[PDB]
Amino acid sequence: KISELRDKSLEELTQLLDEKQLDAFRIRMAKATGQLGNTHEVRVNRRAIAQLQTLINEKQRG
Amino acid sequence: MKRTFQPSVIKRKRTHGFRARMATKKGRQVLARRRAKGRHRLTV
Amino acid sequence: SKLRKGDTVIVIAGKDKGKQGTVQAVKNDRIKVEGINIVTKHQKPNQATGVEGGILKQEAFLHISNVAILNAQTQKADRITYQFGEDGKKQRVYRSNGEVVA
Amino acid sequence: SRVCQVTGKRPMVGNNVSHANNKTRRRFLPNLHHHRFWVESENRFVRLRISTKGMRIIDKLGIDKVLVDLRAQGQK
Amino acid sequence: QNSASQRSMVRTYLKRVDAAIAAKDYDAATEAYKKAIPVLDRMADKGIIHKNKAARRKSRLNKTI
Amino acid sequence: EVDENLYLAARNIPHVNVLDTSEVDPVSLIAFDKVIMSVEAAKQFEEAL
Amino acid sequence: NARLYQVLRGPVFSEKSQMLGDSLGVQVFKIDSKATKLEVKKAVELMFEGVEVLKVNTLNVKGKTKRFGKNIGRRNDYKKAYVTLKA
RNA sequence: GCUUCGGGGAGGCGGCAAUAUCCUGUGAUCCGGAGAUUUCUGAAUGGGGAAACCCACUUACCAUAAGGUAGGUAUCUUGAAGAAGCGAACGAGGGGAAGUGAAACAUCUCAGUACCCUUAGGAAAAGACAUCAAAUGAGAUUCCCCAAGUAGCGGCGAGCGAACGGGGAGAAGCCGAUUAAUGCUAAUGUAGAAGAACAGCGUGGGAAAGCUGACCGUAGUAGGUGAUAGUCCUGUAUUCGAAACAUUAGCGUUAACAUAUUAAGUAGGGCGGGACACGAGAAAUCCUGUCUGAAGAUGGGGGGACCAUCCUCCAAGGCUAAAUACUCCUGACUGACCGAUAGUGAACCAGUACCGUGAGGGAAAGGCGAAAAGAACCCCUGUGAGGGGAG
Repeated sequence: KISELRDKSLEELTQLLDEKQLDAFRIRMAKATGQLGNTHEVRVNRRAIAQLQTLINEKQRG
Repeated sequence: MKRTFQPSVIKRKRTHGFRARMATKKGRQVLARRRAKGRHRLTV
Repeated sequence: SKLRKGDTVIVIAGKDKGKQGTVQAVKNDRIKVEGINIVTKHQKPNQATGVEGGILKQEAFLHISNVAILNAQTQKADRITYQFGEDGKKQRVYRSNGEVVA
Repeated sequence: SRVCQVTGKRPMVGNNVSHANNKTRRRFLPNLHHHRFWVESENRFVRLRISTKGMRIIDKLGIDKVLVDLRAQGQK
Repeated sequence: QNSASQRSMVRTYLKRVDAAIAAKDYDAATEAYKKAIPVLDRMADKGIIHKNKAARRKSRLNKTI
Repeated sequence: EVDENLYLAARNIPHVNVLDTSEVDPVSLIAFDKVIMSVEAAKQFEEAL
Repeated sequence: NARLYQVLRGPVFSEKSQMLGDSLGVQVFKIDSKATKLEVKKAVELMFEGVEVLKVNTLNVKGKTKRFGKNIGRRNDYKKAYVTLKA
């Protein structure tokens, strides 16, 4: 997945990151209510947000 | 019996404060001794 | 560490010496082999747990050194060595016959 | 402090010695005095806390020489 | 005893190198010195012989060569 | 003199040890049951002692 | 916009919360400790469409001290808010 | 916990401590190099403060609301760059006790020790003769063994205690023997890889021990494995790898600083002290608080009061590696060192519990079994505790 994240250019990374933030909010709400069946999705989503932030930072730096 | 100890956090903090210890050079030595000993609670 | 999951092994020590079974799993220094070193197990029925419970017969981990890989051709326990090919691919090799298998 | 700028004299330590040869710690203080030295090169009086030996050094070497020495030394 | 034998083996090689120096033949000295080097490096790890001493011997032998 | 090959052969053996004539100890001589020693080494022991 | 998502940690389920929701139609959300009433209002409006907040109330609760085994520990402090909504 | 670069090849998501969802040959977990993120307090440095808190100003941008994003705003020194604070021992310097001994005690000793303060570097200091010697003279400094508990000092009591010189370690003399980077060459370190050889029989819960007979050895007294293994495992001998970064040396180059030209308030002297093994003593030599004060090579210093002769050397400018001192630490190795009242206070969730306002004081506490195989199930009992059966 990291190659897919890397290939895409910065401006769309920002929008993808915002979408990921919304998804994480929804996942937290579903976890709080107990609707969420599987708990791996939240961890993988958090790792994805971290990867996106790192890629944005590298592209901004150079 | 007003016994020896009568707690007041304001006076305790002024007299044994971390900032009060830093203000005087000697008190920094006391804090450094606590750190060297390894005590978890440096100051009240 | 040389031994890996999914290959037949022969145990040369203990009560079950002389019995050959496939290795279910390895952790760090202990190995578990199906049909070898079976130990009686007592399980307390819990309704929260799905498992029924009761007396069960299951494998017990044993030390890796006791078990040895079994060579198919000679049907005897053999030591394992690593041989490096020109291509660079690494494969386990039986010490006795230089056999390519395992 | 009680230190001569020109020559760096400062309090010395020593012993008061009694006739019975009892020793007690004592200090020897420099003969420090406030003096306004006239300087023609700047047409002004400069006030120094100076020792008697310092004033003699002013007399022998010149206020200009001593003043440039102080400025090189630092505080002016 | 074992350490003494380890020490003993080196001295013969160093004596041979000294004889090579006396001969003044480049290759004969070079082969003997290169033969000795690793054994001295190995003994250095054990601590029987000082590392500074080994380095001084190596520098002296290189200068002689 | 002690050659590297003779040293490497000797060291592994349980109770066989090799030492140069100059570096010889009484504890070793007493301890090890039998002693193998050359005539030239013997001459150098005569000169040493 | 990113901060508004983080403001709200989730809902609060309790008998008092259920009674408040039934009686007055007021929701109860866990929030970040540093988040303020204005941020809570903006986050609620953003997260839920068609809801307008009359007023926001925020309070801080210390975590309880719970003993397990040989060690002494305290629960992490949490902040919760009461959000009123249009009827 | 993220990215990247290497190693590795089958398990893994740290421990008590398991469970669940899952990841992993599209190379996971794990190891090594580098990078990114790095809340608040703390030198804390925008102001303040009862540390982990309160309040701000301002530049730019964004929003239209009551805000967000990225910065800047302490003090001092030098003319934008530095410094501040913390942390073992060793070094140098500024101050500097008393218990004690003298069978009392004041000189003296303890001792320039404890302690306080300041400040460096891997060492520091010192270092080239205005030094000794008086021998046929030697030739800086530092450290070790003698000289020697000698010569001396000493209410000549208690005690203190050299030097000349000999033998060694190491050696060096200079006026740029300085600092800090950058760039090449070589080496090292920071993950790793391969790595020999045992079978039968009996006893035994289990074999590594016993009997018999083999094999490897540049690997045979290593740690484990159900009892004691060179040949079961990890290992050992031996040979070895580096994308990346550090460190060491050699070379090249840069920019910061320094670069004396022979030495006057200096040598010497009076008074009062201090250091010299030396306590004013016949007291040489060194330092200076005070007052004084030359010669300046046709001169001056020393050679233990002092004079003469003789010998030696040129103070009032600076620098200089080695041999020497130490261990908060890193790697390897070792021990007629200890083995849970021992060994660090701390083998264990220890500078913890506990004690005190505080400075500060300061514990106790290890072991089932080879493997949980940690006792399903039944019975008495209160669904407790505990136990008897079964296993």
